[PDB]
Amino acid sequence: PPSTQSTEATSGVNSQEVPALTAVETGASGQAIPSDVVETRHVVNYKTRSESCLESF
Amino acid sequence: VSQPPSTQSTEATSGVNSQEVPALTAVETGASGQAIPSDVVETRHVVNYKTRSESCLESFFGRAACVTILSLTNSSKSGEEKKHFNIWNITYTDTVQLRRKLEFFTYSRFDLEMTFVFTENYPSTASGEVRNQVYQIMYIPPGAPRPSSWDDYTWQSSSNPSIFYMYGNAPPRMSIPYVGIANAYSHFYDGFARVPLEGENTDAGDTFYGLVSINDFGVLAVRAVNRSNPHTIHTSVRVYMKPKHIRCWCPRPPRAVLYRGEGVDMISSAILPLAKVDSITTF
Amino acid sequence: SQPPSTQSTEATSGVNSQEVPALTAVETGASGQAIPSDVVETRHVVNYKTRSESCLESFFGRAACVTILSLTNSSKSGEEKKHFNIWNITYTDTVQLRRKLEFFTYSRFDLEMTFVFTENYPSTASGEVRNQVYQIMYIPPGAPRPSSWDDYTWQSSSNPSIFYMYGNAPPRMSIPYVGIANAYSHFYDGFARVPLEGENTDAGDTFYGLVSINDFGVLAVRAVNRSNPHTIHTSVRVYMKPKHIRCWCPRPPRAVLYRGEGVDMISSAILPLAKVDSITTF
Amino acid sequence: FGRAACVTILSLTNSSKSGEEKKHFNIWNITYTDTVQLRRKLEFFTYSRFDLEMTFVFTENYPSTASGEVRNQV
Amino acid sequence: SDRVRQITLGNSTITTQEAANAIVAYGEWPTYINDSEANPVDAPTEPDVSSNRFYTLESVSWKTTSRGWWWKLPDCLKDMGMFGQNMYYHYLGRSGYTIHVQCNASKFHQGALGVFLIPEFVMACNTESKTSYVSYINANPGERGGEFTNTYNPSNSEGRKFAALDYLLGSGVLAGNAFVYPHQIINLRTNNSATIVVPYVNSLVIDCMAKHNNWGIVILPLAPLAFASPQVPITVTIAPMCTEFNGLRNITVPVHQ
Amino acid sequence: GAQVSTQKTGAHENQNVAANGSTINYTTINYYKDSASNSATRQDLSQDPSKFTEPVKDLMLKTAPALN
Amino acid sequence: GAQVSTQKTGAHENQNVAANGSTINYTTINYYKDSASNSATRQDLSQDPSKFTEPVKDLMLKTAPALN
Amino acid sequence: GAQVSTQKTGAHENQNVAANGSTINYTTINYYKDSASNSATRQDLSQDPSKFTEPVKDLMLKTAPAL
Amino acid sequence: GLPTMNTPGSNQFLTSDDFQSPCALPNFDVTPPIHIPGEVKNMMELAEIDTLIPMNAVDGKVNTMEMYQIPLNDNLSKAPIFCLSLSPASDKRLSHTMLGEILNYYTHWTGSIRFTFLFCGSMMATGKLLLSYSPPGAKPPTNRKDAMLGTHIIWDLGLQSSCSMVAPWISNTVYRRCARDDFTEGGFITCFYQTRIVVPASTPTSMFMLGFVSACPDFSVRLLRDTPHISQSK
Amino acid sequence: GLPTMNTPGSNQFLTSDDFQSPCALPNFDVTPPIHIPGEVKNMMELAEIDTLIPMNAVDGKVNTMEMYQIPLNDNLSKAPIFCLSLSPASDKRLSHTMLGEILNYYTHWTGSIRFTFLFCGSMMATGKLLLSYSPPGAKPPTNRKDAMLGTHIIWDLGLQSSCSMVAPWISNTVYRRCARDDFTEGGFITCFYQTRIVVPASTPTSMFMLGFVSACPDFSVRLLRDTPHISQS
Amino acid sequence: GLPTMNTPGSNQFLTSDDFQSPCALPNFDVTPPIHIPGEVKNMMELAE
Ligand SMILES: CCCCCCCCCCCCCC(=O)O
Ligand SMILES: CCCCCCCCCCCCCC(=O)O
Repeated sequence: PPSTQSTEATSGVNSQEVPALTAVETGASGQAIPSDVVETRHVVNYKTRSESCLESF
Repeated sequence: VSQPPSTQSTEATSGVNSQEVPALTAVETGASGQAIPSDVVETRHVVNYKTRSESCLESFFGRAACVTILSLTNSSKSGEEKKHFNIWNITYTDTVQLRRKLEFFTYSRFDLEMTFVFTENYPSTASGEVRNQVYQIMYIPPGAPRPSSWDDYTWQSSSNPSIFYMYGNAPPRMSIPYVGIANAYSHFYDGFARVPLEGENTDAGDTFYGLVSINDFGVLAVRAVNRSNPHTIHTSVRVYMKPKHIRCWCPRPPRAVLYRGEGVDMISSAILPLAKVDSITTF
Repeated sequence: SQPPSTQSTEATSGVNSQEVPALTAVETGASGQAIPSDVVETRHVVNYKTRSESCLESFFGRAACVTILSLTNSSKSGEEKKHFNIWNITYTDTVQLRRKLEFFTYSRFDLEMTFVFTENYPSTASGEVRNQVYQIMYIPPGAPRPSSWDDYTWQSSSNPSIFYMYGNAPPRMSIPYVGIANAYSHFYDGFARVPLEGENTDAGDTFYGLVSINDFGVLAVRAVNRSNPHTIHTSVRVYMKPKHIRCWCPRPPRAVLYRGEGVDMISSAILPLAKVDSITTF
Repeated sequence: FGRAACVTILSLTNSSKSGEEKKHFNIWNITYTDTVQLRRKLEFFTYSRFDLEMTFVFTENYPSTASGEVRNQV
Repeated sequence: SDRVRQITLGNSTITTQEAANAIVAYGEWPTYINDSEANPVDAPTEPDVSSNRFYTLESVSWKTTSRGWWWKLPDCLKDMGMFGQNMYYHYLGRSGYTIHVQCNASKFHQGALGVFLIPEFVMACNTESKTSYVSYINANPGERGGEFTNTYNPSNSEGRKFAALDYLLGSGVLAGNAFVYPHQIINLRTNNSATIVVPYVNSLVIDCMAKHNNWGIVILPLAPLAFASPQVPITVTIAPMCTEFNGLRNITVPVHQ
Repeated sequence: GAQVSTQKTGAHENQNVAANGSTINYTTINYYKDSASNSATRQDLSQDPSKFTEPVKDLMLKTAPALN
Repeated sequence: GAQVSTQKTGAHENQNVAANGSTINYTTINYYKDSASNSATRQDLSQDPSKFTEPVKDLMLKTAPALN
Repeated sequence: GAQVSTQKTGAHENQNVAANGSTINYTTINYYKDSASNSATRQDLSQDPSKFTEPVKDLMLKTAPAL
Repeated sequence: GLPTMNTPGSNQFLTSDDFQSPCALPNFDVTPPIHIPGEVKNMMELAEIDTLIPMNAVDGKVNTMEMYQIPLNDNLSKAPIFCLSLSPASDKRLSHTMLGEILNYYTHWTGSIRFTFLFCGSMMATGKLLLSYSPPGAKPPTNRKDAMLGTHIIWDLGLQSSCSMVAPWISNTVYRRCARDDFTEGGFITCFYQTRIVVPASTPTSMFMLGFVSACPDFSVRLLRDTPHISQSK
Repeated sequence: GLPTMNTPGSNQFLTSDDFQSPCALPNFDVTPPIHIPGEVKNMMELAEIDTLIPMNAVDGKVNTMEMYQIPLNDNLSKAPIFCLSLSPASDKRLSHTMLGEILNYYTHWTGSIRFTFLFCGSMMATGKLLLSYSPPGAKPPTNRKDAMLGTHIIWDLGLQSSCSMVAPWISNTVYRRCARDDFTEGGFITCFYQTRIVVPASTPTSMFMLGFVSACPDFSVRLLRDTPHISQS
Repeated sequence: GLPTMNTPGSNQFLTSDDFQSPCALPNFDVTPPIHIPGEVKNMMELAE
């Protein structure tokens, strides 16, 4: 089966291009994830979105 | 199609005058001595085809047990509406035989089967005729709305699972997958739901120490579906539950005293598990 | 292949030889072996008949009534104890079955059990009573037994049990061979304990025989429904048959009606045969 | 000969009276001769060989004026 | 020989002349959380030297009238210097432990102490009404620990405290079956110490230290401290293993007494 | 995983050979894990009467005098 | 999509090694979407009591002096 | 005509890889002429949230200036 | 799910059922078998064992040990000295033998029957006996002449202390009823002296014979039934 | 419309059955497993764990910690130190040990039983004890001679203080009842001094020893049953 | 008739019951699907 998204390990960022900044006026939702905001660890994620399928709902 | 393994077999063994003798050890190490009769006495060869099938955890916990008895009344009097349905906390605490078996382990993981044995009788001499009734067992997960009466909107059960059973038919049955949050259910919780902080009541924790404050799996809501009759009929559900696909961790001692309540707490009148013997030398 | 048949007859003519299959001696412990082809002139006969109904599996393959238990569901407080009935596990209650089982000294088999229920209003006045469910549970020796119909032991966490609604198909269950021996014995020429020097001057009178030796626990049957203004007498019949059966060391059939669970006789019935006027009377 | 036919009627009574206990059971000689349609069909032949299957139909009533509760019988 | 052992962790060492070998609960050595099994998503704090070192708890006196002593494991170490600070600064954490218990005596002393480690050491409430459980404060004795009694006096300070008969381990089980738990025994005749290696054990990979006591420590006299009253000190020294934390926050300060 | 066996013959069936017709064929599947739950075994027509009728240590022949 | 497994031995089996041929088998088919609906698992008798009876860091042999 | 599909993982099933054992499969047969009679179909775990969360004519990267 | 139809016979209990059923004791360890001696596989193995015939049915010899002892004398006589009606299950003298009792669990039976006799007189006495089977539908064997017309052997008393007479399966029916069916008449088994027993001086002049009955190898039984020889109170 | 017939046993609830049952929560995602320490596969893995025998359940010692302490003295004694009947699920002292408690859930059992004893005396004291097992059906040992006749081992005081004895599986039946039975008893266990304990000056003149019981590797049980030890109002 | 046995769970109605059933309208001709912009597969797509 398809699964949910995992988390990659990250470190400090000194980039001139920052994922935490955006503009919701465009109509798009913000796209940042924890790995962009803070340093993260690798996590394997098997918490599958099955109960949330329309067929199950 | 392989033959299952047997318990330990015995090799024929002669007596010995060994200077390396397994009889002595040091239990202080935390390790049990491992002597088998061939290490102590002369033995014959014994072919052992006996197994430990009945002691597998799957077999040990493989029987359904009554876990709770619920009761409800179908009647037509002004003070009886509230008795038409029964709301119950899901737990195995209510019955001691199952609880004790589960308490052999600190943690466990399993799927469950729920089986419901219904019965009814007349609590009143009117002894009048009533029609065969349909009963509804609805599950209300924690945080879900609960019914105020037996006749309410929550009984619509649009998202909640619910089972409808007729009296006289086979006991209804359903499977429940492991629904724990943790990776196993904890049978015990040496902790608090929350941590009282510096800015709190000295006695804080008195209302939440233990498993009693973190274990919440919702309730079952049981009602007669049928509208009431002129003749009162008393009914009840003997709820049976069975572990299936069960594995356990971290074994611990079985309870020696009369349970009581939700925790491990004992009562003063029942703190004496053993009988007296007149002498240390009595057979 | 083809199920083996009983002995066929070969044809034979008259014999004036010195072989004599007609004469023998039974003093040796052997049975006579003569057949018609040894005794008379014969024709050939093809025998395809099969001894199938005489196989032990067939002989013991039908369920027999073993016991009848009486339960009453009643609102009278003085009758509350009758709400349940505890029966010893045994096959000694009914004579037709014992008679066949006791043909063998030893046996091994799996057991099929079924129950038949029926009910009535034993009282003068009948009235509405709801369908009852019965709880049948096995309580192995050493397991706690209920003191009452509503005794907590009916939780049955380990003790196996059946919940049956009156009117549905008669309940059924399979029980594997449960001996602690490699066979069930139908007899026991011995004592549970050996009385020793001193103690009881002449003990064993209270513990001789199979009746002492093999304790199989009890079967407890309760009504599961609470009481009603009108009460019900409920009869449960227990039926049994050996299945997957083997037997050893055959014995004579019993001639005397059984004086209960032992091998004991009643002085009133030790004369199994009817008389005939004489040896020469057909 | 492919259809089942009624071959006999038995009468059973559950009796609350001191008498008629004997009517609780009924012993019948097995035969098909109680019924004319079936025996006539069989009697087309001098000899026959067949396996036989039996089906029973139970029906009951409450014959007395004093009607009242009776549990389902077996 | 196996009697002499040296345990080195972090920046401190225990050297023992008479140890009864060593025990690892379930034979499972403590390890760090694998990527394949993780709830937290933030990079973890791994204060290996500051946390994985031995600390000594205040010793207790063994008298012929003692009926036992007990500790909640992470609780006894909750105020323990730098280790304690990380426990209060982080929401989540995990650690194994090395628990070393020592009790010296003369060859002329007689008696024994059993050391048992209990996962989820849930103790019974002292008060009979059972309408009140044990308060946070009373349930968490700190470094000093608590004691076992031989009588049950459930008076309706008692209302909110734990009580335990030594006999039933505060659990309603017989103490003689305590051996089901990882254990080692200090027999004064045979050894001065017991060493047990403890993995983190829970239904969760990682949990909150301020709310849950992963293990408890139970020490009971098994045999009286006979001598030809005598008194003998018992010292308990513990080090965290593979300590890690997640969920950094402002300092947590628990309800105080 | 069904097993099959020859059915016992009936009124319109073949001779006692029971070898004539593939139509004489009872098919069965066991549905339980304990073999104690299985239906009864196949008829076992194996017999050995000598155990009870001729358990003589000596070799006895029917034509030979029983005695000598 | 059935599985065929052997049965636990009953009274009639003279092979307590489960070696009497196809005679002893049962057939199982899972009929549901979730495995939680499946019947109880296959028996697994693998055990390792040393976990609880001899969880010693140092390997001990039964005839070894427990302590040297 | 029977189909065989993998069952949803239970309490004591294999690893999350969902590819271990034959005991994790189930068999199903449709017994009706009308497909509306079929039991619920299998879940489709495919998702595409960008349809509603990033329906932008001109695609942007997360670190790109939004304006 | 799967459309099904319940047929007649559904939800009924037949004592002759042979159906599978769930085990009340799952995964139970059945104590392993051992080679228990004396295995019986078929009831016919017992039917073939020679057991005694309680022939001396005369009042006063009934239900006693003497019941199996058939008197013989050296007195000259032409009288019958033995009269059986054969029906193994219904003959008062045979129904209580093991063969008869096995047959009292069956409705029908076939095959030849063997009758074995043992002389237990003095070693010194000699003589000859006529053992005979006469098919049914005939005047009972009133005398030796009729016995000679039927199937018979002569037993010449000597070292071979026993003999066997066989009553072959001569029947119009394939099987006979075990029940006392006048239609399937057994026939008659009798015995006459072929010659007076010769007894030398100073020996007993009155001696006994024992008789045995057993199934022949072509013997079989059919449907199982309740035996009328056992009863109990309600 | 496949023709079918409902056999006896239909529409009944057996608490020990094993049938499939539809999930009430279809497609529910089950929390993934982790390697939780201390996994148990079988109850017998626990049956083999040594636990203490509450042997001294005598007046003044009943239901207390001292119940597990077996007294020893340095005086001459010909008396047994202790006696047990080997009935692990029915004896007042044994039915409460871990072995007894697991076994209280079973009807029948087999295999050998191991006992281990430990001297909790001074290092200064020396001497020797006789541990002995006598099979069933005979006067239980009344003295040391009887103890020497049956199976026995001599346990010296020494550095390897612990000593085990195994009561071998000697039985007529294959399995014994867990339940007390006039027919089936497991024989007797006793202990006598082999020699007086020798105690040096300023050394305790009285000691204790602890006793433990556990299943041997050939141990097994036959059938699960309700236990008598727990009850409920 | 093929021997069968009804197990517990027979003749019950569970609101989450997932099985086959007869068609109320045999051979009914179902209106063809058309593409409609905005297809949703999962509730989580809206949660985001
Ligand atoms: C429509 C009725 C659905 C029945 C829901 C029962 C839920 C049972 C699982 C929750 C309890 C888990 C903890 C435990 O094993 O006791
Ligand atoms: C839930 C029902 C379990 C009942 C188990 C009781 C034992 C049944 C066997 C009784 C007959 C034993 C003696 C024999 O077969 O000769």
